[PDB]
Amino acid sequence: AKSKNHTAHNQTRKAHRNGIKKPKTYKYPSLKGVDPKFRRNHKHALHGTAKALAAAKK
Amino acid sequence: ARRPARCYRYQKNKPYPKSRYNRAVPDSKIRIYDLGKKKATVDEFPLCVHLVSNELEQLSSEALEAARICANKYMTTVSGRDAFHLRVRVHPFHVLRINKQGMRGAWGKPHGLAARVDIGQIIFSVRTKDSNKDVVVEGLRRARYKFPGQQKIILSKKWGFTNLDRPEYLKKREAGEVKDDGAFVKFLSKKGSLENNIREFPEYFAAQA
Amino acid sequence: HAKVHLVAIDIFTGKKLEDLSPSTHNMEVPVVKRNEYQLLDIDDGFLSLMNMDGDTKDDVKAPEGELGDSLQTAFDEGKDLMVTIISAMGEEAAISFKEA
Amino acid sequence: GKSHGYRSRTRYMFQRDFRKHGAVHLSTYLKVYKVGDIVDIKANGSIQKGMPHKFYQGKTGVVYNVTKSSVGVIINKMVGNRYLEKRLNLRVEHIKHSKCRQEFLERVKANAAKRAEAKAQGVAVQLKRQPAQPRESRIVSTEGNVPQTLAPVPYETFI
Amino acid sequence: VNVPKTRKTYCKGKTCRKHTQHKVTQYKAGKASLFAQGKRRYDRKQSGFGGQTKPVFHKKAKTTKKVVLRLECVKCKTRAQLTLKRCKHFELGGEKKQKGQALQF
RNA sequence: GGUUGCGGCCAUAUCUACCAGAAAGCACCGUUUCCCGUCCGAUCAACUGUAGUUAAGCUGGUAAGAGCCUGACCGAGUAGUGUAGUGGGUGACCAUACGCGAAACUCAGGUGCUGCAAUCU
RNA sequence: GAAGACAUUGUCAGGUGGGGAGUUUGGCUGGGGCGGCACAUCUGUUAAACGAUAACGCAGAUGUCCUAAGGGGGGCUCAUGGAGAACAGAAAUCUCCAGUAGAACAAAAGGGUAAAAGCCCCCUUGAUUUUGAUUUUCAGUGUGAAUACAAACCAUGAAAGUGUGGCCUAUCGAUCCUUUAGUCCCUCGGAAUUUGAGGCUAGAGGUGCCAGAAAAGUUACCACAGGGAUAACUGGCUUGUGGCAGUCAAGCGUUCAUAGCGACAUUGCUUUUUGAUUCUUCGAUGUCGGCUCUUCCUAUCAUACCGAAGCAGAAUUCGGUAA
RNA sequence: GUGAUUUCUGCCCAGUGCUCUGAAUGUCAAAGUGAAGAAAUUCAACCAAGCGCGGGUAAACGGCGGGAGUAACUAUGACU
RNA sequence: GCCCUGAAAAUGGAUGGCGCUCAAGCGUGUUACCUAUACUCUACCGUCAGGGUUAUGAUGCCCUGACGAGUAGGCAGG
RNA sequence: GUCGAAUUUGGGUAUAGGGGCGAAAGACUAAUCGAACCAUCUAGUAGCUGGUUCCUGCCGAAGUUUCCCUCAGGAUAGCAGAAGCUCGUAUCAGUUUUAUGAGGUAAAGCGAAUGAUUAGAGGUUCCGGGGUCGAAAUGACCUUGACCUAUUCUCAAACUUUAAAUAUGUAAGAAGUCCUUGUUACUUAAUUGAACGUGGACAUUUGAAUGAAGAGCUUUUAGUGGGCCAUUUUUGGUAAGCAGAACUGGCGAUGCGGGAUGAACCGAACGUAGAGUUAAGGUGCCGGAAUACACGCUCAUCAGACACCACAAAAGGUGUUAG
RNA sequence: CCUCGCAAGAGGUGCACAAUCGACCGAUCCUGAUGUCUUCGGAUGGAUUUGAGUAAGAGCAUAGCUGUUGGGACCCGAAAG
Ligand SMILES: C[NH+](C)c1cc(NC(=O)CNC(C)(C)C)c(O)c2c1C[C@H]1C[C@H]3[C@H]([NH+](C)C)C(O)=C(C(N)=O)C(=O)[C@@]3(O)C(O)=C1C2=O
Ligand SMILES: C[NH+](C)c1cc(NC(=O)CNC(C)(C)C)c(O)c2c1C[C@H]1C[C@H]3[C@H]([NH+](C)C)C(O)=C(C(N)=O)C(=O)[C@@]3(O)C(O)=C1C2=O
Ligand SMILES: C[NH+](C)c1cc(NC(=O)CNC(C)(C)C)c(O)c2c1C[C@H]1C[C@H]3[C@H]([NH+](C)C)C(O)=C(C(N)=O)C(=O)[C@@]3(O)C(O)=C1C2=O
Ligand SMILES: C[NH+](C)c1cc(NC(=O)CNC(C)(C)C)c(O)c2c1C[C@H]1C[C@H]3[C@H]([NH+](C)C)C(O)=C(C(N)=O)C(=O)[C@@]3(O)C(O)=C1C2=O
Ligand SMILES: [Mg+2]
Ligand SMILES: [Mg+2]
Ligand SMILES: [Zn+2]
Repeated sequence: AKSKNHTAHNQTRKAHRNGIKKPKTYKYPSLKGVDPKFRRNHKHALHGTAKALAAAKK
Repeated sequence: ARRPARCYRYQKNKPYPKSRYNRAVPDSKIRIYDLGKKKATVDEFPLCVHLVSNELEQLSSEALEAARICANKYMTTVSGRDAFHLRVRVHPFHVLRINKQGMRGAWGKPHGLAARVDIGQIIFSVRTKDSNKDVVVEGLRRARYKFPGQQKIILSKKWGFTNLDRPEYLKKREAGEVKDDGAFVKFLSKKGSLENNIREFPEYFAAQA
Repeated sequence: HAKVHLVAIDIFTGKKLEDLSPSTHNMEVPVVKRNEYQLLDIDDGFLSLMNMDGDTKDDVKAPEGELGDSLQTAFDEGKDLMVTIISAMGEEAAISFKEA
Repeated sequence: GKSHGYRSRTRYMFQRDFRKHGAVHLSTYLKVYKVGDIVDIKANGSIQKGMPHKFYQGKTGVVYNVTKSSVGVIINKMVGNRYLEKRLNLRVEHIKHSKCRQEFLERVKANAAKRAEAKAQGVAVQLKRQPAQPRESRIVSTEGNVPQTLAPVPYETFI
Repeated sequence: VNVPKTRKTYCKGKTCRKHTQHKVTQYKAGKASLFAQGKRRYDRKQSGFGGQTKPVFHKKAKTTKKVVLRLECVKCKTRAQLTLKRCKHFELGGEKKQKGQALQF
């Protein structure tokens, strides 16, 4: 009862029938996997910048 | 035994030579590749005659040996043994395979050797004097009787086996930059060292005739 | 399918043991170790044996067969030997003497 | 019988160039990558640590993380009916810069310059690139160039 | 494989969170006590009529076992386990090998 | 323009044979008390710049030099290759149409350039 | 009359027990079986210059080994060749010169490496702890392997640095059950204390049919559901093999290649053999041979008419038109 | 089990069975005995038949191989 | 190049057939002509999209444009 | 065949289904026997076979990935329909250019490395082997190997310096560039850098082409998970309407015109009609359309007649034509 | 949507939703203040950890299409027990 093993026919047609369009980039990408040193500093720097802008705005 | 060259004729597989991956193969049937006065000089034998292919195919090693014998026998019987130099220009390196239940495990044992020949590739080359054109053409006609396919006998207008068509070889020789080696020649180039060019070619660097 | 009938001899006792199995089944194979040692003296049934440098091996019972009896005769007239010991699944036994 | 290791089919891929074996050089060690740069991945075979997979050889991505000895590169790869983002941790010997990116920076500097003058003299800018326009009307001088007639050669066999 | 009887490694104890000296032993498995809940469940399930009720393993394929070392710190008496790979032969604190000593067949 | 220290590109820099090097530098060089290191002050460590030398190292030049690099309308638009045909041929394979396009060969040229700091008739 | 607190009988426990009862008796597969593992993996090639890619394709390998063959640092250069030195020679040891790696790096193959990743020496245990992120196979799940960090504590080195096992690619394992390590932790539900038991966090004991059933056969006495997804006839495609016919002509034939043959080759035809394949047929095409009977083919055994001969006649051999 | 009558029924007790007034517990359940504990319990010895060790039995199931040298033709090998 | 020899299969037999010889064969060229559910224009049906519309239907009436194959299957209106 | 007994036979009686009985055939046990018949559990289970009921409209597949005692089946991803939702505000492309990468296949190469390999030439006062010259020679004259040097013929899926074509990654600004200065426990010798910011500048080209019959997102669920053929590349095999892959297009699921006939070839894809023009194929007649025109070749006692495609070769020919 | 502008635009507020950085709650690993009955208590502060969380609630009930599971389960069909 031997049969067909592997075939790549029609696969590209299915993919391009619903195409590969894009990974949908955004502004502010995720910080998953960046260095924790300077990630903590990023947290504190953004907190300080927000406080400074609020204090200058009054 | 002895399957046809019609079932081993076309180039269908990749070249499969004797290597560390393919051992225990039988030796070819052709062992001698130069016949006639093989120690002669290109000054002795000016005219070249080529037996050339016109199909992309595989010539059997034993077809090579059979055509080599019939050619050499005819030339030696007609014009003597020293009147020609015959060189076969294809070497059987492709190992041909034989299968010998069903198609399970169908990879076969080595059967024979064959030389893959391309279109426009010289199979036989004969150099000889100018008078022996007829006997050389007839001997290569017997050779093309015994090979498969369509072949062509062409009159090669190169001085002997080398290169450099007959006016060019003349001008080089009476210029003196050609030195007689065993069964071939050495050429003077203008790129070597002066010292060894002097001590290898004195005639060019003298005022000799 | 094919099935395998095996007839074997237990070496430590020398006893015939038989077996029957389908040829596709797995069987335990003992990892026997044969070691070539030097006999110092045949003590009270428990032969004294020597490694390449070490000298523990004082536990092997002197082999009770005619091979061990001839070994005893050899050691009694001296003629020092190296003996071959088999080790397999917890049991060890002297199997063959050999003159050095 | 069948194998898919980390470096299967990578023989000629991870070979070195001819007469280029040995130590890799300190220019490739002293070039600086900052977050947002666009880099090309071509693996160096001498440094086995930090080497990428064979899929990412000759591939372009944006660096997102810069750490002690490696950088992190985001590569889009095509599996199924979608592109996936992949975050590779590659060393600076396998990472190199992108000359398309430096030429884009020189072109934006040149464009900023050109708009700065065109605003100073009040002329329209003509900033974007145009493709190869076909040709224009031309005159060719026969003086000193009379057309030499060519004919097809006969068939002479050289062998 | 050969591993020494002593090893300076990290200690998890709260009095010593640094590298301290540890003695190296082998983990031998416990006595497999009779009053464990799985054993009581097995006894009740095997009791009666019906024969064997849970599977018993037969198709052994691996010969080796991973060795796991029990490290006891010499100061705080706290223990740890370190796993070493499949080795057929194992000697705690055998003689050290010699670089270039005279071979003796 | 040399030379030294640190380098960048990593043979246009390498290799073989032979010549030249005024100044300074570099080097060879002298000694074993100490630190130190070896079977061995040969390498290494230390002390002097004195007793000397450009013999080597190094630098540069020469070689119808080997190699390497660059270029060519030299080979060659050749081999090869996409796309097309109810094109050819028994087939093997080949030609044409629209595109892309080598390598070897031949010939010509070249034989390190440069950054920082210090020093030099 | 005999036996007698023995035996019988009642209940547990061990043995024996195909007499009997249940159940099982892998997969892939140019039919199935035997063989093999292409069933979990690794290297080169097939693989058609991103990646992916098949076959019971090719050449091989793994289920190990190592307290150093892991980590750091330092000194040196390795195969091989030449010239030499008592015994000493082809080769024992010592020098010098040349030596882009032609050696070694535990193992198969590939890659990589020269003041090292090789060979010697010194010190060590980064083969450590806490969990996260990423890559490969991928469903972007698990296992395994690996990468880069972080918080510690260390090793080494003068230091920069390097080190989270083996220079890189392989060397391996879920639930349930058992056992061990951790804090001094949670629960035993009427309230307490001790043993005991159950938990949480990390490992091990192993499933090689390797995402992981606990498992022997026979059936020609057989049965059922199916299958032309699949074998044993025929037909079909192919012609290796079988058969038949050419081409060339070294030689045999007294001399003479071709009256007749014809080696070494090489080109075809046939489906009158056996293969190869599995397209049709398993809700059925009655599957060997013989007897009987008709027709067709020609690759002519005889007969008709001819040609050639090493054809004198006779007999014979080769060929033509001919079924 | 074999299958009238006549004649004969050879060798092997290693295996598998079967058997025994063979030998010592080597292993050996429940109940019973002792030690520890606060007990649940744990660990010991003692331990029946059986298994193992020994013997017998083939008109029980069954089995009954090789390899060399060796005799005046050579060849085979009574023999070793 | 064409043609001939090589060139032998079994029911009767197949350039499709008849037939064709300065072809109705082969090679090449120039025009004319034939016709598909293809293309163009128009009409009608349906679906979709965009719109306009405050006496008897506003999920109605009307305008514009595009499109219409189809097994397994999905949905809608009857 | 047997026929005076191991004979035949009636009636009565006994043995009943895992049971009986058997001079043994797995025979017989009410036409049922390798486990009778009846009723019930029971509408037992079935990954397997068969069937599966009206119309029209719109959209419209898959035979592929991974895992499974898996290969006649499922799960999962993909392909499809429907319901939509947020915007129709600067977003994308089975495409090209410009710039920049990557690769090691075709080719090529071996007087470039590895491996194979044909042939000569010169040399080694260094005897490797065989000699000769005065048995001598740690001597000459040599042959012959070997080795080296410069050449020479042919190659290589698991060789390579070089190295295509076709496919392939990224970019072509407003989420951008430039200038001063705010935060930070990160970092620096440091008012240095890194990341994120405030403020200011950047219009008839916001920074290549062309297109957009809308872009993006989510839920749910079907069927499918046997494929097959053709051009090109290619593996095993002598080959196959053989087995297995890669790119694309088809058939399945597709009618229509042509190939006489045909699932796939050529053209062209389909609502219902009318008119016109064509594609592929054709125009002697069957058969709609020129027994058109033109230049030549061929006469076949087996002519030839149109791709897929339904066959012909080597070798010959003072047949004829041209060179 | 609002303000200015006939405009093209300039600014303000910006629900839903999308991306991201935080803040809070539970778990885990630390940190361990006042007190303390001296071993309890857990303040304050964290953390490449983690949850099917919070961050001015959306659910409940009924009905319908479709899908799932169990039931004879679309209908028919075994050899058997
Ligand atoms: C099987 N038993 C019932 C038994 C029976 C007999 N004799 C019989 O056949 C009885 N017939 C009779 C009653 C005399 C008429 C017996 O003869 C025996 C035995 C027992 C054996 C036991 C042996 C045992 N080991 C060596 C297995 C053992 O340990 C001992 C001992 N030292 O306690 C023995 O007694 C034993 O060796 C032995 O001798 C037995 C008998 O003699
Ligand atoms: C031959 N007989 C005399 C015998 C002797 C011994 N003793 C020996 O062999 C001792 N000799 C040594 C030294 C151990 C070799 C024996 O040991 C035995 C026996 C036989 C049986 C007796 C059995 C008997 N049963 C059958 C009723 C009996 O009375 C008892 C009992 N109720 O105790 C048995 O169990 C018995 O079976 C038994 O054990 C015997 C022997 O073992
Ligand atoms: C030309 N207009 C119609 C337009 C078109 C698009 N999108 C396109 O290019 C079309 N989209 C295709 C390419 C077809 C997919 C557009 O995307 C836009 C706009 C308009 C701008 C207007 C901007 C404006 N200011 C900054 C000049 C403005 O007044 C405001 C504002 N402050 O509210 C905007 O809304 C504006 O910033 C804006 O959003 C526009 C677009 O995004
Ligand atoms: C590339 N063009 C098409 C463009 C793109 C974007 N957005 C992007 O770059 C893409 N979006 C990302 C950031 C990648 C998500 C854009 O965002 C814009 C524009 C166009 C500009 C034109 C602006 C212009 N300036 C000079 C003031 C102008 O004249 C007007 C105006 N006042 O009328 C605009 O409409 C303009 O301001 C505008 O709206 C543009 C964009 O916003
Ligand atoms: Mg907008
Ligand atoms: Mg804007
Ligand atoms: Zn400790």
